[PDB]
Amino acid sequence: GAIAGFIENGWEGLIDGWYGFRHQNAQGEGTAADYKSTQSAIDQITGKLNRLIEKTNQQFELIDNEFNEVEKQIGNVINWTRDSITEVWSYNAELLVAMENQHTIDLADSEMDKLYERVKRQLRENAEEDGTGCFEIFHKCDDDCMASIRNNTYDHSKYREEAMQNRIQ
Amino acid sequence: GAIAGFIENGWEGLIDGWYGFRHQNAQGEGTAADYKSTQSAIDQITGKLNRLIEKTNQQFELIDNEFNEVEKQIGNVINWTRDSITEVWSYNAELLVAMENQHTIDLADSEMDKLYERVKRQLRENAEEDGTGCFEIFHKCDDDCMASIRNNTYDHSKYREEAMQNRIQ
Amino acid sequence: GAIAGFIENGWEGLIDGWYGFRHQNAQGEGTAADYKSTQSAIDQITGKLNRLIEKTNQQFELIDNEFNEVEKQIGNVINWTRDSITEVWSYNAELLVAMENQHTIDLADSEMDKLYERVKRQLRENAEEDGTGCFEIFHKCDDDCMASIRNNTYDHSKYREEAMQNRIQ
Amino acid sequence: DKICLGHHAVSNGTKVNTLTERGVEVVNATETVERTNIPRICSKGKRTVDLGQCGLLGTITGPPQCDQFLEFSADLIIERREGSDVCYPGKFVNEEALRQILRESGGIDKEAMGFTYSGIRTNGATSACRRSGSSFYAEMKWLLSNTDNAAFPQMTKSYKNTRKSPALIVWGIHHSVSTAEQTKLYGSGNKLVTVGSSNYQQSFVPSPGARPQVNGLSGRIDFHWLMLNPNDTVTFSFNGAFIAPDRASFLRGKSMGIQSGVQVDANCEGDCYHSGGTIISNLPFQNIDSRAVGKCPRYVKQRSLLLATGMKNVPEIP
Amino acid sequence: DKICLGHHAVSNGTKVNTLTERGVEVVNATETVERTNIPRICSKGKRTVDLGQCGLLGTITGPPQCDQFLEFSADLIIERREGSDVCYPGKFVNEEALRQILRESGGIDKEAMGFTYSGIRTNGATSACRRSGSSFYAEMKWLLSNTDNAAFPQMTKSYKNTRKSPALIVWGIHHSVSTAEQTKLYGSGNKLVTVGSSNYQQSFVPSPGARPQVNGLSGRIDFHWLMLNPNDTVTFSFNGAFIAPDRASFLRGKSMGIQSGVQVDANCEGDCYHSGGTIISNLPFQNIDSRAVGKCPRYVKQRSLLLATGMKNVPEIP
Amino acid sequence: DKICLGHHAVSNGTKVNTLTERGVEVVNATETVERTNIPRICSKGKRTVDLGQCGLLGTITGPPQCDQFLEFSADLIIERREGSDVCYPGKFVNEEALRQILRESGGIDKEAMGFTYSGIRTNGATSACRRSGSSFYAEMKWLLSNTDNAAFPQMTKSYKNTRKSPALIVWGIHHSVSTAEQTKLYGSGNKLVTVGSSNYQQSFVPSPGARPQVNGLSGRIDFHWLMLNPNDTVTFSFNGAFIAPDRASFLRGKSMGIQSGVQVDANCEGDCYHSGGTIISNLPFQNIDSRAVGKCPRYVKQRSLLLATGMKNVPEIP
Ligand SMILES: *[C@@H]1O[C@H](CO)[C@@H](O[C@@H]2O[C@H](CO)[C@@H](O[C@@H]3O[C@H](CO)[C@@H](O)[C@H](O)[C@@H]3O)[C@H](O)[C@H]2NC(C)=O)[C@H](O)[C@H]1NC(C)=O
Ligand SMILES: *[C@@H]1O[C@H](CO)[C@@H](O[C@@H]2O[C@H](CO)[C@@H](O[C@@H]3O[C@H](CO)[C@@H](O)[C@H](O)[C@@H]3O)[C@H](O)[C@H]2NC(C)=O)[C@H](O)[C@H]1NC(C)=O
Ligand SMILES: *[C@@H]1O[C@H](CO)[C@@H](O[C@@H]2O[C@H](CO)[C@@H](O[C@@H]3O[C@H](CO)[C@@H](O)[C@H](O)[C@@H]3O)[C@H](O)[C@H]2NC(C)=O)[C@H](O)[C@H]1NC(C)=O
Ligand SMILES: *[C@@H]1O[C@H](CO)[C@@H](O)[C@H](O)[C@H]1NC(C)=O
Ligand SMILES: *[C@@H]1O[C@H](CO)[C@@H](O)[C@H](O)[C@H]1NC(C)=O
Ligand SMILES: *[C@@H]1O[C@H](CO)[C@@H](O)[C@H](O)[C@H]1NC(C)=O
Ligand SMILES: *[C@@H]1O[C@H](CO)[C@@H](O)[C@H](O)[C@H]1NC(C)=O
Ligand SMILES: *[C@@H]1O[C@H](CO)[C@@H](O)[C@H](O)[C@H]1NC(C)=O
Ligand SMILES: *[C@@H]1O[C@H](CO)[C@@H](O)[C@H](O)[C@H]1NC(C)=O
Repeated sequence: GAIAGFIENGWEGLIDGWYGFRHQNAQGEGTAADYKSTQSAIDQITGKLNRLIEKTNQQFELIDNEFNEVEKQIGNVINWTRDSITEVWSYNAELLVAMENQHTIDLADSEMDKLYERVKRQLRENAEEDGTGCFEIFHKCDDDCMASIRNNTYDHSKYREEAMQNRIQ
Repeated sequence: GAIAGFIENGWEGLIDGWYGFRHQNAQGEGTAADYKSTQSAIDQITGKLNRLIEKTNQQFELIDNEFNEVEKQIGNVINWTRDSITEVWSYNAELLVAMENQHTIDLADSEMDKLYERVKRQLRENAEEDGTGCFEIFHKCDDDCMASIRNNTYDHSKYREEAMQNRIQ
Repeated sequence: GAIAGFIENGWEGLIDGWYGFRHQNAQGEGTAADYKSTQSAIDQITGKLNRLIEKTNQQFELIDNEFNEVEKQIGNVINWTRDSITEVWSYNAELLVAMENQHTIDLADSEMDKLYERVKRQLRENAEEDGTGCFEIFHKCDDDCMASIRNNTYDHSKYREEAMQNRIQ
Repeated sequence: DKICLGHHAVSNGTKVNTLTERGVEVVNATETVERTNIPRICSKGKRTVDLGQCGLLGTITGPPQCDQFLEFSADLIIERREGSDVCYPGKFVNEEALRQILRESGGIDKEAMGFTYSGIRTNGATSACRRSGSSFYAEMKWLLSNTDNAAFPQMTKSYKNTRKSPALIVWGIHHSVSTAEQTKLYGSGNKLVTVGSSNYQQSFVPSPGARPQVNGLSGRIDFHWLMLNPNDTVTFSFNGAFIAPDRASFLRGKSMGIQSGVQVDANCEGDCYHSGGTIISNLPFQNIDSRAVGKCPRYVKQRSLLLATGMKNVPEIP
Repeated sequence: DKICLGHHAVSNGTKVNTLTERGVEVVNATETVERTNIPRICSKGKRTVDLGQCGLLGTITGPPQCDQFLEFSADLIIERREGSDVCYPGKFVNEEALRQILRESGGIDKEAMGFTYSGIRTNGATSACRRSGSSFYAEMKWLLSNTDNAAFPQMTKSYKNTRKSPALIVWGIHHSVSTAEQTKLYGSGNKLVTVGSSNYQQSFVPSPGARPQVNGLSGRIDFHWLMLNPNDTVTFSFNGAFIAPDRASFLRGKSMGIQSGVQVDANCEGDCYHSGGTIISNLPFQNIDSRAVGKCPRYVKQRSLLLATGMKNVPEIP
Repeated sequence: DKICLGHHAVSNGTKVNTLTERGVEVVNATETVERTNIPRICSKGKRTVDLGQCGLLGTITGPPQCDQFLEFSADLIIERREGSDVCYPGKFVNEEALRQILRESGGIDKEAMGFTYSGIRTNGATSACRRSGSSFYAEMKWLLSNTDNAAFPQMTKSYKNTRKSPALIVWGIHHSVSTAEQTKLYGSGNKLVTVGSSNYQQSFVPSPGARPQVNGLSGRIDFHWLMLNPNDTVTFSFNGAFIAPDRASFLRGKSMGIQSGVQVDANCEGDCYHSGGTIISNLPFQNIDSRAVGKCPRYVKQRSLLLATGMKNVPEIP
């Protein structure tokens, strides 16, 4: 009946956000989503989306004919030019999507780390990393205390004595 | 009258470098720039600049005429080809700049983190992170001690006893 | 006769892997490679390699003649088109390689950090960072203990008392 | 007590590609390559003509099929495969260039050239251009001798473009089935037709000879055209086998022409066309037709390129 | 006690480029630009013809050089610089278009057109087309008057393409050294040759006149060609100076043609060619020939682009 | 005691674009798209000719306007809109191909072809080519009969290119206003001019007829050209209406030609030109002219693309 954070697995139950908190205390287990980190990620992804929606104002008109085929020589030059250009955009499209996808994935992992590092800095010397993306808190942290961490209102000075005592022995 | 590092804000007073140190002790407050990290960033940015200055040796000559317009069919083929190529370089230019800019920004944030992590490793167990990019030093650190951190000559073994005592109680 | 990890230098003796462990204890000094991190990196690099091996099914045929030169006007249009396209692929090739190389290097540094951070999380409060990529272990760690870290079977709870005592005084 | 940081995930994962991996699952992805086609010509907001049986070049010379379009106006011009520029068998010289010109003309405005003739028939007609009875091209005059085998007088007709736009001028050379038939119509002797401008100079000779029967006829009228600059003049010196123009053409403005085999819709609004219909999409790429025209997404070889719109999907440990 | 994390490195470092650095050393790198050429035409698996002295256009008309290839079949066609389309001096009209057609024809299937003549010689031969003795193009007939200076009767010959593929038809106009020599062969009077189809109409006149001696001859035969649509007909009306076809050509299927000056190899298997040989490579780019054809890596200006296949090389502190 | 790590920032922030954000502020940025134009032709270091009223094709035939350039030499050739290839009304056949050739010729070296005539006038002149008095093209000879309506003898003139480079040869066909005027000059009967080489064969007939008056004249001289291979020969067989060449042209080396309407500067040094001036820039892109020639940055649609040369600008908390 243990819980685990990121590092080898996500949460299929987190359905109100992209990133979130999962705790267990005397009151039981809870899972809540973080808005700021989730929104940051969504804004960046849609930022890419709008970028690829930017339409072209370049208008192109017919250069050959599919009812009455044009002269062979100029026709073959046209086809060779079009095919050459088609090769280019296919490459560009392939590379653009592959590149953007690699970046989308990475920035998502980045947002996870920023959130983790933030919470680590909140708890100061009152907790230790378990290596599964979770923090073992060395003091009593009720649901109200858990909420204080989620909204960045946790004052480590309040629990510092209690935690260090349990940590040291 | 508190000071803060990176993480929600930069320093408009840091005017002799890109990255720097800001301290406060009994002697007062001070701000100095780090050379190695600043230079690393500048060398990388100008490295991009030189890359985009590399001129082409490809010479192109006139293919049509703006005094005496060429034949319609071959003229329209030419225009369609040029427009097609113009569409490509415009896309490339847009993507190149957008991509480079995303990387320039990221490597700059990277250099900030490397500098922060370096100082964290210097202070060992003699300081704690406040979460604003600053280190609360748990011993007396005069201007000379502050300088020792900036030039990587800080010996944590010297202040270890004094710091841990203050940290623990 | 000291040892150092990453951060200012690699290991020319590590010849059975990309990333590895180097320890020194009473039994002496040892160097072993990590499989999971090395394999992760190799799989990503070859993943790029296969991507650039994907051949084109686009067939192109002759559009001019090098025995009997075609008509000047259409010939110059062809040459101007080819040169224009050659300029594009040369640019693409230059950018693709430059871009991939920057990413290959970065993901390699990333794998190094992930391995370092993993080991840091294994040792918990039983070790301290020396700033050269190494961990000063504050307890007795024989070759068997060293192996326990390399295969992720190190239980920090076992050595916690012994280590904290030495760390604190 | 414990607090854990995490990220969402699904069992509904979709595979995409990166620089390193191929088929790496992400939470959510969207398509970048359009394949969804609308099999109609979306013409809402655009003044549209469906020439149908009228060939685009026929709008200038005027076979019966194009009588409705002799002075048409349009934003969008549609060519149909059944269209024909011709009633009496023949073809235009530099046809495709002329098509490309008319496709972006916005239509044509015709103007009488004011040619008058003497000692000559102008009522040259044929069974191939039936309009009520036997007739001829509406904008052209088929000139004959007068009776039969009679001599066709040397003539010289000129026309100045008194307007501010270039004038599209079209004339025809008639190729009889035999020198016997050529003589019967325009008299004996070699026939010459010269066309002079101030930036154009050409010459034309008929080529009487047996040819396959098209519409039952072995005769050919091949059309020629030039653009007359403002205030410039064309001169027609001839002595037979000449298809004279009655009116000149002027381009109305700007348009776009397409070739299609699908119906029109005045409710749907589009801006990218091909022979199979209309492409309406915000996607940057498409895999429908390389020869699509208008304002279009770029054509690519691949039918699908998924863009990740979510993080890497990592399944929960059960 | 101490444990250190590290990465491997070498003294054998190789420099590559990135967005920021130029010449940054990495552990291992590979080449992306092919420069390794195979100076042969790799033809394994492909049916190959080395026309040698036979010009590609000569396979249709049939000079002695091309007698082996009058009905050739191929997957890969190779042109040689010494090749010639001609025995009796002359050249094709729209030659390059015709070459481009035959290069992907897969070869040609010839069919008799069945022309019969009366009151006329057909055994027109020359010293330039020596085949045993003086001869002429194998698929063509050089028509004369009958004796000398005698009148050449007006003729009209037709041919229908009763097949499902277009028919390649070729005829020739003979240009004599003088009007004296033209008269001696085809009789006096102006000469006309008209060629009629159902989508083609042209006319041809000889141009007798002095020209430089080629193969000792000042006469010229310039060839013309058209493609005949299925069930369509060509008609030849003429009165002299006409080089008549004996057989028509039909394209067999699909192939690829190259120009080369290097030998063939039936053991090596390739798919990308140039005049200097074959390019076999999995590399995405090449720096050998911009005009390489087949399925090829893209041509680039740069001779080398190294792709890092290893981490950044950082030397060990001694 | 406390130590803080930080980075600089400004209130002078400049917005750029990335893959994700649009308008994200950075500390410092630079422009990548050139728009700064120099409205002159920077010719320092380059041998430059400003043909002015002389058309480029006129340098070969030699109207009065081009007398200074009959054997010009250059690195940079500049065409002007007022330039004309013609004194006596007419135009070149395949003019643009010929222009493209001369633009990179480095100039021309003329050589006498050595034609001698008998029983014929060569002093054909006109009011349109006034040079002191009425004259003609400097490199050409206007051949007449002798008196008036007199018969023009059939002639045959040849010329061998004894040099190592191809020879640019140019001749003209004269088109009279009437058959009456054609007869008055060259005598009665149909006129033919044949031009024979060893890789070229063509024929030419005059087209007398009424045309609009250009420079007060209704006559037309349309020029034709070919390149003569080394040791090869051209032959001119004719009987009137022929504009004979006096000298041949040889290309000097290598150059670049531009069309412009702006002055020249011998102090400024450039390598990229357009009609509006010179582009000097280290920037990879430009938004001035798509048809710029020389060694140029690539043309793009966008007027500005800012490249971040500094970190993301994050304002200090006050
Ligand atoms: C999986 O990814 C897709 C693609 O990003 C997400 O679907 C997208 O959802 C948004 C909002 O629901 C749509 O935005 C829409 O924009 C139009 C035009 O501006 C507007 O009229 C609509 O009212 C709406 O705001 C967007 O079009 C839509 N994408 C597509 C291709 O239709 C989807 O939400 C993602 N999955 C999850 C679980 O979020
Ligand atoms: C330095 O980089 C190169 C390039 O990645 C490495 O050489 C590569 O080695 C692999 C395996 O040894 C080769 O894979 C081969 O594939 C072919 C075709 O699938 C197969 O038939 C072979 O049996 C082999 O599995 C790969 O081709 C080869 N690269 C090249 C360009 O030949 C090299 O290993 C790297 N250096 C070190 C020290 O690893
Ligand atoms: C904001 O970004 C711009 C662009 O990088 C910076 O301006 C640049 O400053 C450097 C040095 O001051 C200039 O380098 C110069 O190179 C030329 C040619 O090699 C040399 O002759 C000069 O003596 C100088 O060394 C560079 O050209 C210049 N950029 C431009 C476009 O002119 C600027 O410094 C940045 N802002 C700050 C506050 O640093
Ligand atoms: C141009 O490409 C189309 C695409 O299949 C082809 O059908 C057509 O024949 C090509 N044009 C010529 C002149 O071969
Ligand atoms: C080529 O493009 C230019 C740019 O406006 C245009 O003016 C010109 O008419 C085009 N050429 C033809 C033959 O239409
Ligand atoms: C096309 O480019 C080749 C490459 O050098 C050149 O030799 C050839 O002359 C060019 N074609 C024309 C028509 O100039
Ligand atoms: C119009 O044509 C006349 C002669 O037909 C000419 O004199 C005049 O210069 C031309 N232009 C104008 C604007 O009148
Ligand atoms: C074939 O040609 C004949 C006349 O030669 C024509 O009537 C017929 O429609 C053509 N097509 C077929 C399929 O018979
Ligand atoms: C030059 O021309 C002559 C005939 O005019 C010919 O015999 C010779 O082969 C040609 N070439 C050389 C190098 O003399």
